[PDB]
Amino acid sequence: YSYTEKKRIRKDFGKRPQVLDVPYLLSIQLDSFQKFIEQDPEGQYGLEAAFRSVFPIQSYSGNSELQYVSYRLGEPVFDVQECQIRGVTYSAPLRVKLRLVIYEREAPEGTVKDIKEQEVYMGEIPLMTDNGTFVINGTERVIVSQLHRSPGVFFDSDKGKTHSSGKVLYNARIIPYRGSWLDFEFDPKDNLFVRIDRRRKLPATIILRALNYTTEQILDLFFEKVIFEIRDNKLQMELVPERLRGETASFDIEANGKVYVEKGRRITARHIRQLEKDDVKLIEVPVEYIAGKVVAKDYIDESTGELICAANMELSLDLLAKLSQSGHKRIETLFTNDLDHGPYISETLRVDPTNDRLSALVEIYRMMRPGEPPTREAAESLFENLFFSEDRYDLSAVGRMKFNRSLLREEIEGSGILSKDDIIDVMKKLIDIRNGKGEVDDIDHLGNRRIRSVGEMAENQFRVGLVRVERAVKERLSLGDLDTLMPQDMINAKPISAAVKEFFGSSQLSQFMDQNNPLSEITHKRRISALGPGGLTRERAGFEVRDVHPTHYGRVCPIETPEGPNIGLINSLSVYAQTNEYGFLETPYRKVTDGVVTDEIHYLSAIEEGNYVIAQANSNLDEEGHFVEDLVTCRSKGESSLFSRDQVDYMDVSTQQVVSVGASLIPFLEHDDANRALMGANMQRQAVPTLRADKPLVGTGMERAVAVDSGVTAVAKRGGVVQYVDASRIVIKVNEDEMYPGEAGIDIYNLTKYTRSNQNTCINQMPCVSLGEPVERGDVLADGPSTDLGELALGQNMRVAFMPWNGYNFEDSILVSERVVQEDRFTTIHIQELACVSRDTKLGPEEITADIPNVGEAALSKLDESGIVYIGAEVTGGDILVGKVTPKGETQLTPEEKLLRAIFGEKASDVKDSSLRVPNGVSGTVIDVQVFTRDGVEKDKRALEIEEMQLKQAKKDLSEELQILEAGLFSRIRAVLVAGGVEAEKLDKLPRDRWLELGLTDEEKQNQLEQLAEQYDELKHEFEKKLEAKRRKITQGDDLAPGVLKIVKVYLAVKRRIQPGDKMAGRHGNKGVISKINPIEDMPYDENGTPVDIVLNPLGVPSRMNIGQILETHLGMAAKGIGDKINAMLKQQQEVAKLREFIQRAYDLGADVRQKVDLSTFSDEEVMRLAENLRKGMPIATPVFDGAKEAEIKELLKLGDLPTSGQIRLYDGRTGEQFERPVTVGYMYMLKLNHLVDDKMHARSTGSYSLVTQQPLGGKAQFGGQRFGEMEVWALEAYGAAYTLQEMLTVKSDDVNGRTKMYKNIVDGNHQMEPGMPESFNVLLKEIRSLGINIELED
Amino acid sequence: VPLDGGRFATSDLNDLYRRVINRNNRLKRLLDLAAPDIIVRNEKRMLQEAVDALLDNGRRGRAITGSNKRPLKSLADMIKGKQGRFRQNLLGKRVDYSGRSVITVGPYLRLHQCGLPKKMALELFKPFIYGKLELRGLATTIKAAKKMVEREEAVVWDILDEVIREHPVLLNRAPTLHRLGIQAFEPVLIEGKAIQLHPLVCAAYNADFDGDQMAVHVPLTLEAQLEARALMMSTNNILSPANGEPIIVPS
Amino acid sequence: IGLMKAVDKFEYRRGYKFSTYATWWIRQAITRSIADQARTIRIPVHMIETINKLNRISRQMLQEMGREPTPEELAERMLMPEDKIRKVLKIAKEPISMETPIGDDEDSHLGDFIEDTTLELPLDSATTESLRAATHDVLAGLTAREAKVLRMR
Amino acid sequence: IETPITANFREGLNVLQYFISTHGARKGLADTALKTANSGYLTRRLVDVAQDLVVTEDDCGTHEGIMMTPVIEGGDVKEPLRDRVLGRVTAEDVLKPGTADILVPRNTLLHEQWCDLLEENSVDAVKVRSVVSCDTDFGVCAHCYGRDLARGHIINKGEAIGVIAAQSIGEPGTQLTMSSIQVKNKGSIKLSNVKSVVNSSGKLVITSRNTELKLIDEFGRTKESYKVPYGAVLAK
Ligand code: 118
Ligand SMILES: [Mg+2]
Ligand SMILES: [Mg+2]
Ligand SMILES: [Zn+2]
Repeated sequence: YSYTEKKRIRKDFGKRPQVLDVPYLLSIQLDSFQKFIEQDPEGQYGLEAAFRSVFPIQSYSGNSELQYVSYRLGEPVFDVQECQIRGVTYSAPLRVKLRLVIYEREAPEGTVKDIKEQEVYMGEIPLMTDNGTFVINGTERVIVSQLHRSPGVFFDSDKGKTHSSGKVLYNARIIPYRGSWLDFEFDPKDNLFVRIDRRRKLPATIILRALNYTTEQILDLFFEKVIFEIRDNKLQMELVPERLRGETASFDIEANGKVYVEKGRRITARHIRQLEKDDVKLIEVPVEYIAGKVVAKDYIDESTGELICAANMELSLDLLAKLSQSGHKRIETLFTNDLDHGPYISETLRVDPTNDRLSALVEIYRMMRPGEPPTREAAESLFENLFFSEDRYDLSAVGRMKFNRSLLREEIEGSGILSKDDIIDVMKKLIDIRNGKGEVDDIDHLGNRRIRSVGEMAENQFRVGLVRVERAVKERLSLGDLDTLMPQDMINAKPISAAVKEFFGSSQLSQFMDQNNPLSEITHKRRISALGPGGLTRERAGFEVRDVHPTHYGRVCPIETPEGPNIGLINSLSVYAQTNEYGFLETPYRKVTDGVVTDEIHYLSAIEEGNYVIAQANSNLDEEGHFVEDLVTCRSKGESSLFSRDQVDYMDVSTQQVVSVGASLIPFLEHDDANRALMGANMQRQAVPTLRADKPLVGTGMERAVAVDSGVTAVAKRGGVVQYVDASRIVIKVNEDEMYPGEAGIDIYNLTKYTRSNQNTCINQMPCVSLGEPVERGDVLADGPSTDLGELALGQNMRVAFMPWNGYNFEDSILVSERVVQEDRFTTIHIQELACVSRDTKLGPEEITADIPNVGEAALSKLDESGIVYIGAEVTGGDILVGKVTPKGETQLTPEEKLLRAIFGEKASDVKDSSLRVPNGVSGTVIDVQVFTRDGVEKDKRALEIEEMQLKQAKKDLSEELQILEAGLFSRIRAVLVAGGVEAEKLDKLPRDRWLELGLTDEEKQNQLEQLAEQYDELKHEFEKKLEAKRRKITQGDDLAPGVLKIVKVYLAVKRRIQPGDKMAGRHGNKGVISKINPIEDMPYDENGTPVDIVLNPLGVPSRMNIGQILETHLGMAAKGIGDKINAMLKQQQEVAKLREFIQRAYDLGADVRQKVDLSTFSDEEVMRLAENLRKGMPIATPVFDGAKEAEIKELLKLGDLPTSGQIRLYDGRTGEQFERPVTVGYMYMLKLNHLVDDKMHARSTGSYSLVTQQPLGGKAQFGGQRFGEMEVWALEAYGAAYTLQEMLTVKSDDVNGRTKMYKNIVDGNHQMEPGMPESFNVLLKEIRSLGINIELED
Repeated sequence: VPLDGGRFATSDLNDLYRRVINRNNRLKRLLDLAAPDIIVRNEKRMLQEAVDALLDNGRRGRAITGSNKRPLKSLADMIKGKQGRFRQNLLGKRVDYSGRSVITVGPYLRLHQCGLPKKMALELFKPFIYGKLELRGLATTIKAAKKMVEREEAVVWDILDEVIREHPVLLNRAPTLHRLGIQAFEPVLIEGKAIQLHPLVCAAYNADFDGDQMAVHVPLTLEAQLEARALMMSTNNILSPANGEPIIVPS
Repeated sequence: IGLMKAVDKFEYRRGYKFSTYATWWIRQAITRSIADQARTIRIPVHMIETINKLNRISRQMLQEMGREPTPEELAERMLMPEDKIRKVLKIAKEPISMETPIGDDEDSHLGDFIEDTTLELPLDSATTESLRAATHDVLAGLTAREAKVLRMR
Repeated sequence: IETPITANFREGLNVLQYFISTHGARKGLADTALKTANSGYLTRRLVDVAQDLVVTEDDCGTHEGIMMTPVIEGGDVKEPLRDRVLGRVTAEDVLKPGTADILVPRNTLLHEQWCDLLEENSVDAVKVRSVVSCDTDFGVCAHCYGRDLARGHIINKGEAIGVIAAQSIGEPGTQLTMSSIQVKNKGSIKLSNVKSVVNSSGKLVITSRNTELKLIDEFGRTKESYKVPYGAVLAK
């Protein structure tokens, strides 16, 4: 067992072995940016393939060009934490290398005229930190992936719903990454149509004329031909029999043999069987049979040149005779079979007004741009721009693969522009679907939806920046003299920087991070959204896209999703899910070879898995892979059934590959209703971290990975031995094997103390290790918020009883003991920030001072002489934190106030009080102050003091490492001059810096005795560089906005104890509000005197079917009951053998579980450390669909001498009597949610009104009123309460004279009103008169 | 209007009026230079389009957009719709003398009683307390009464107890589906911050204690107090108005 | 309107084409109308040219240094007093629309949170009236003729 | 799906049973949120059509009305006569099933005692008063409306009945989902809207399309009613 895991081992109840480990849970964000910023010698990725798609930019006339050669990214100015303190973006500069080549066309192409090479600066790129976030303007942000529809071709139909006849109508769409849309469709009368960008509709074959096709070739590539001979004036026809399937003869079919089928008899399969087995060649038929068929070719008279029949004309014996009277011995006709070979394109050709290429182009032009007649070049260019130019159209590298695979071609790669074969193949397959071959595809399959991530949505915006730069580089290459021009003078960098920073800062997918928990961030970085640019809209998404689809299995979690109007649109990735190179989700499976499950893993996509038979994870194995039985439950083709043990191709890797990470932390999920597991998974992400952290007694084994992979702890990089521990830093001394041969080998970890998070909670680390103990690579060295020894701890485990108590737990209410509020188990620290900004005015600058006019000198005690509060003060609402005065314009005085000034002689002064104060209700301790002043402004006493002390302990943190480098170096030279003798103790009595002038050895030793003084100054080569750089970064000014002179920021800290009104919940969807804190001696107690912590209602369980909260309560008792035994043996002072035996009996208990703990390989101190860690209960592990069973729970309850039924007898605390029946008592795990009642309470008597309508403002942050909405007026006029309503409308909201007259009536003790006309009615009358309408009030 | 920082903010009707003014001035210039008619016609077309976009923006063509690529709002979009004057400012408003908070259960109350926190009641009842303070001579002027209330002296809590005596209070929970969604109670001052509701009225409200919140309103005049006592008090509302059945059944 | 002036000032005897003379007046008219219209708050022409020159300098200093220059590094090259360089940098901002969506939704706008600042609080109205009454009562103690002079004074 | 879930929550489901049980859960959760909007929009249209109707007068003085009977279709009696006349006002002087059994000044608020009196006799049709036949213009009268269903007495003049009607209809809208005749009990058989003929096999046939067949109780109150298809041969 590992070092940090051998401290407290959690007992495992799971049965199935594990083949694949849980991957790194942040790979989706970290593998996607690394493709965008990396060097790729082959393109297709990121910056390289964005520079290879604009350049080279060639002159407008053809004279000169610009050529890209390479790029590189620089180093950032500040690191992440400096960026967060100062409030600036964390980015790196991009420096590209170009060359400018001028060349002439007088000489043929001569291009060695000149060459000018230079390196240009193109902007800043924000960088991703090592946890997957971006710092932008000082705040951490997350970019969320997007699930959207792939490019390519999609065949669909409306199912008998558009037309009244109940006929289905088919259509086909082509959709590019960038370009215009092209779609074909059918109509009731079976004519193909086409449209472009959902514009007005045109017949299909128009676009076949604009590709230079004639009616001959149009009918050639769509139809089949049958030939007729004239030989003896007798029409003969060469036939293959199968063409006559499903018909009925109107004539006699004669042949060499049998006279097969005649009047009334229709042709069955055995008839064409005769005709094929006898190989019937040309058959004579009546000449009335061919009359009505259409002709393929265009036939003209040879002598006179007059045409007899054109292509696609129906025949009659008139024209057949006319044809045979001219000498034509053959006729081609189009083979039609009215069930499979219908006439569609040939009857389509007969509604076109077009006859050749020019008329078709003119008609397309008339469609796209109505209102002007085109010319022979405008039409051709417009049609050549739509789908056939690489700079206005691009099917992405994935759109081409999807296009090729949806038409059964065999090539994967190709071009991004359309072709003639492509449009012809799309028409062909739409027609085949119309004739009952193949089927439509569905749009919610996870083979028709893909994921794009940060490193692709950033590249797609860098490219539009580059395009806007090229469109202005092209001009300067035309208009002027290219002799004295360098490439720096041609590239403006602001379009690119604007395009990048707008995406990273104001997009819809770039979001303010959720930072309550480790789990809150882990979940926010794995979310998948369907909204955003290029996705759906909330109001216009239907029912079918919000549902669960059979292809979600293993790729998307079916449980965790919001509950408002966003319910189906936002999803979460599963535990083992991955992504393809094209952006399609895939899942791992094990391969089954000859009835033997093998340990080899294959990732499969949603299209590939439908072809195989895949077994389940709940399947037993005969110790070599063989299935133990002969009917296995399996999935195939989207369904589930029983199968033999030889029809099986794959198997699942684990029982938890179907759930997300937030729902794999619920114990006994298999016993919960799904409507409640949804709520439990949602509410786990709102828990607040408490003062002390406490592991769960019943977990699922999934807490260690969520804690470590969130980057909220300090993990050791290299093994070693702890050399220094403090409350604020740790120093590790590395081993010799992991040691790098060139440096000192000392790791330093600096912990984070009392920092505020995005949600005003407290981030704080504290060390786990003690001084002098060994440490291996990957071990946890310090804990973050909500972590205990390296495991996620979101709440505290309470002692609960399920029973009613006097109506205090009536509807989801909770009743709490006073011992819970007096042990500080649910107390939380909140940190809040306030700011005071000093600006310029038209009358002169404001000043931050301590000479505040018209305030008593008691209220100025907590300020220092610079005008700012001290660190360590205790402030409450109303106190002054930063004193400030503003210059004031001269004021008028009322006559009465003038006489008052004349009598009492006092005069006012030129300045006004604008100080910063504590908001009401808040009471806190000041813990931090920061001052930012402008370059060119006098720094003040307090700013200089902050300067001094941060300089001081900024210097002190650097002199610590030179002692490892300098002093040891002396011990190196101590043994190289003494060579030739031993002068050790004589050498130990003189000072050390004098160790250069000792008894000198031979000249070899002497020249290296000067080499030592070379290295002894190499040390001062390296030191002062670093120190001066740090001092310069400390004492330098900053970049405050235009107009502001300085800024002061104060940080308060507040403690919040639990109280009636606070919301509380568990992991099973059970939630409720605290209703009462009641004394310790009113609580129900058991026969041993021990009272209970929390009392819950039993009426909540049956009608919600979250049974997992009962079983947990029974298991948490069995765990606690074991600790109480170990605890006793440590008070009773038993020897180590008794503890060894009892703990080994406790770890060996259960059915054939996969875990094996043998303590006989432990030392005695290790057993005692484990026992001291277990003396408050033994922790248990219960995976989601692999957990513990009631037999094992009861066996463990017996091991701790507890009742097997799980129910005990309780007494009433107020009367001492017994309750009639036994009660369920156990240990549950509860969580305090960030819905505190201090935030939510609000009230307003009067306040500020808005500008136009002059009604109260809204919100608690604005001290606003409450909306008396539209459907509350209905209730009030259903009661008949007319005066209540008239006062809600006039004098409380909106009447300007009445609302100030009412106040002075209320102060004088007269409850009466005088209502007038509201203000918004007058606003309405003005805005109607401004439309030209005369509206007025008649009297 | 200026914001904090020197930046300004403006309406869209300014953007739409400037275009009209300086396309009308140009036409008054061209009619004096005696230009060709092909140019005066183009001016008259542009003037027509500008006035149309000032009155109703997206009606006769493409919608004119602003420098952030959003269509400008017009004189007709300020009257009509879910966010026009009619439905947003005239048929429902924001009001003074009101608050809200989380609710919890008190099982010891009578049917005509609710529990109200002390701090909410001190804020909602301020002018009543000022007048009562300066009637007893405990304060000389209204501005000293303000500081007495702000310091929370001991006599303030004794004036508050006789101000709320026989003063009803309207409670309301959204969505208000029928008229039993607003009812009048008599308040009982408590410590703490959550409101306490009688267990028998949670069925007309459709309320429960998994986190719901409620709003509080104060009637000011004599007639509103009479109507809150006679018409809306919870002890007159035992029957349903849809069918004649009782509504207070135990759950 | 500029082409209609180039046509009025042309002289064919000088031998040049019409394009060469007309382009000057066309560009002049368009440039003069961009600087007079197209801003909500109008800036004079000399300030427009000062703004444009400072933009042109900061472009090349940004290309050359790799950073954005502080107003000191712009004052040293533009050769103007630094306070004027600080004064110019505030005049180049266009007012925000009051329909700007603020939140996740698009039903909350910037113009909803803008407060009226020219209203008097009702405590101040009550104080004014009480002081008027108190003064009227104290002015009744002394003589009528000796209070008429204070009322007039 | 073909194979059902053969397990319960006390025993625990499979991965597969849980997966196929999530479909219906999300379907219900999604229908709720997208039904609330339709319900609110319907309530708003009802309030807007009904908002200006108020009880204006005391008595208009008509003799018109509507005929209230129980509903017996679809099986047993689904709605008794008592639940449909309690509170209404009688339009004419109804008489217990003999002749001249007057209970009425012919304006009689049918409170509970009158309903008991009607049920100790057996009468199954009463002519009552209604608002769709009121003679008052710009309002209704108090007698055509009847009882205030939340106070228990005659409605007061000045009451806003339109907003109450709209709110009462709209409030429950969130719970809405969005070969031979046999005879049960013994009684007379009655036919209406009929025209008959004797058959060749000694049975009854009728040449009516729209006839009705009723079952008569001990006292003569109709307990069941069907209609026969045209051309059918009546067995008895
Ligand atoms: C042909 C080519 C350039 C200019 Sb010009 C200009 C002229 C009138 C009004 C505005 C601009 C110019 C500027 C200085 C000295 C001489 C000519 C000009 C300036 C910048 C960019 C492009 C053209 C004019 C005609
Ligand atoms: Mg929301
Ligand atoms: Mg609730
Ligand atoms: Zn009537």
